[PDB]
Amino acid sequence: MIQEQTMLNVADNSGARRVMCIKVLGGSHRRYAGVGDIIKITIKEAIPRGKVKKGDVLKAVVVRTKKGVRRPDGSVIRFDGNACVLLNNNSEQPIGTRIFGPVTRELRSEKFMKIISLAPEV
Amino acid sequence: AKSQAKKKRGHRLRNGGRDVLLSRGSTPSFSTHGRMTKSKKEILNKRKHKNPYD
Amino acid sequence: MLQPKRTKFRKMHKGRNRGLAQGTDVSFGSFGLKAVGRGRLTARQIEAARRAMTRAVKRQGKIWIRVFPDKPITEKPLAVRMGKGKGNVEYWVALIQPGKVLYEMDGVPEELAREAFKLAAAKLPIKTTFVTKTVM
Amino acid sequence: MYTRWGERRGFKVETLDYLPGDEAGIKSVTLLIKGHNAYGYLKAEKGVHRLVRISPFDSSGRRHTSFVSCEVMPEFNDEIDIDIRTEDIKVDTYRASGAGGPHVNTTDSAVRITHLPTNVVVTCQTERSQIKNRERAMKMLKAKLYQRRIEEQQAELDEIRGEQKEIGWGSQIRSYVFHPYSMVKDHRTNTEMGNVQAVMDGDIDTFIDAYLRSKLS
RNA sequence: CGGUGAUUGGCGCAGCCUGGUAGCGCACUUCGUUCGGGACGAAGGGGUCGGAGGUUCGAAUCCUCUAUCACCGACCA
RNA sequence: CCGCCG
RNA sequence: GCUCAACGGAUAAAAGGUACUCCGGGGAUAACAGGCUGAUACCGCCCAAGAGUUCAUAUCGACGGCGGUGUUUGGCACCUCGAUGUCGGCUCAUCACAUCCUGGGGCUGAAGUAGGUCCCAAGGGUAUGGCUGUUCGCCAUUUAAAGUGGUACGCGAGCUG
Repeated sequence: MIQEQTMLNVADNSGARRVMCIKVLGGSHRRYAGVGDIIKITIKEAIPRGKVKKGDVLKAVVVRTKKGVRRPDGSVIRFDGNACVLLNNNSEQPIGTRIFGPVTRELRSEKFMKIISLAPEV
Repeated sequence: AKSQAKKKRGHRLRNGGRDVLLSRGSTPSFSTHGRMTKSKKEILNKRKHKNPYD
Repeated sequence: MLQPKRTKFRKMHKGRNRGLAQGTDVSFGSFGLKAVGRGRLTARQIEAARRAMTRAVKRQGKIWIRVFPDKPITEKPLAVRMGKGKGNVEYWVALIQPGKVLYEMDGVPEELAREAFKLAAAKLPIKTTFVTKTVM
Repeated sequence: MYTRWGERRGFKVETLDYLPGDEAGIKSVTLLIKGHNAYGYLKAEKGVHRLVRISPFDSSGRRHTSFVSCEVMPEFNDEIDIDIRTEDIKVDTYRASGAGGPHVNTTDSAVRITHLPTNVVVTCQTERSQIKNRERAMKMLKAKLYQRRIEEQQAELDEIRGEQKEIGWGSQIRSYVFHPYSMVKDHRTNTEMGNVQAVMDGDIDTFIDAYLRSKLS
């Protein structure tokens, strides 16, 4: 359950280290964002050699939450920390070329298939 | 140090500018000073070609 | 905007608008725009009807305006209480009684005079009619 | 030379500004040449002028070469702007940004005005009545509409005074050789007259017609 | 908004108030001094008084508005 | 006494 | 012998502050809200000069003209001064339609997408934050859309202050 003003860790190698969700995109009055969900974020911390700088506004997709996904059998996969992959601001493709940490099965769709090929586990 | 006139120009360019140096008249690319051919003193002791004395 | 050059007093009373008119006949030209209704006629409305008539007849024939304003209409400023003097002279109207020939024209065909006077009377507050001159 | 050309042409030399020199000469002059085709002729005077002579203020008799810049603009004196109302004057009446009175408790007095030309937006909010805020907002409408009119006049005229002010020696026209061989030459049209005194008495008409005849091709 | 007081030479000011009667300083022009420039002398010009309309024989001046400029007040809820 | 500049 | 000119002249002789205030009264008289009106404001319509390459009327619409609403700024003082608690926020709303969205159309300077304008339609829906006490506004980022008004400028015997 990523809402606004929520700080998230960064899964890819795009240069950011901690971002903050400022807008849950898609749908009016929308409260939360699950895993396969595009959010608008700002970059509150970055590495010096990053592709993105601190204080940029761009797009991201969640890959991990502490609330976790629920499978159709009733299982729930709670991670330890909320992580996100920084996408592009309009074309919704990830900025980085690698992915740290595992992802879930809910990133199975063509854009997130480009994401999920690079991921270590699913 | 930058001049008091240029500080007033900078304040008036920050505060709703006009950039008055555009309205300044453009100088030519050359120099417009007074060119004078030399005097008899200068030509008489210019010491050109330095040929030794015999 | 016709207006009296050097009038006597600045302001004047309201008054009434009773009775019928005086200039009830086409006397200078041959076609006339006459007033069926009562009311006032500002100098702006008079110049607008004259501009419509001139642009309609395309500067042919003679045009007579048989009314001059000569009545100062004052008006009080707004956000201003009642009393404390009288308002400023803002515009000038001519009182119009029924039967007043407001306009005249000559040298134009009758149907073009009717169209010019229709385009005139579109811009006037009062009900008008088209009258023709007559002998005796 | 320019006044002897203007009065021979029948034009009116008004001499708006003037500044003498200390010993001899002038230090600055700004003329107004009232004429029908005045700038159409005096386009040919933009650029510096070169004078090669012997200075009578010298004593040695050195050849003095001298450079006088001539900037000549066309004037307008137009000042023809009354209102804007044929577009949408999008006005707004709202409660002003203030405390310490009954404005925040009772009523709205402030007037914002928004224009479709160049987005002129004006606020009047401090006169205890909405109507005078409309009237003074109209005054501060014109008080920047005339200003931007002067800005666009000045922005056009700055392009005029910066049209061809980048060429190196091509900005130097009109060499007036007096002392060695006495010729006036124009360095853009390549024409020349060997009687410099009739040129200095104001017969630059051939040098103007050759300029326009070159820039027409 | 009104109340109140000003617009006189190219500039800064008088004169206005008391109806006839526009001057001061700078500036400008010419001459002089000086190698020349300034400074300094000596001569000379300079405005029809914001605009319009009335009072009167007569108005820069007295009123009347219209414009411009600056000061003062624009309050209590 | 006053006498600046090029 | 009195510009006792506040000119039927209280004395020969007299200015202010009060948010530290107090009494007797007034809705005879103001501030808020209601009422009446509608100058103003807003919304609509009439005429058509013109713009629109041509063409007034796709879209605008000068000079002028006629209304509606009560809807801004006002005008008047009719109710209340033996008391009708203001602005803004919160909570909870309800109505109007001069409709922001969705829905149905005509024309188009409507190829399609997307629009423009007008007609019908009120069932449902109609942001979150930064700044500011702010309503508003500006900005950021969304949204199908982030409607305009009425209700004591809805709502303090509901809350805040």
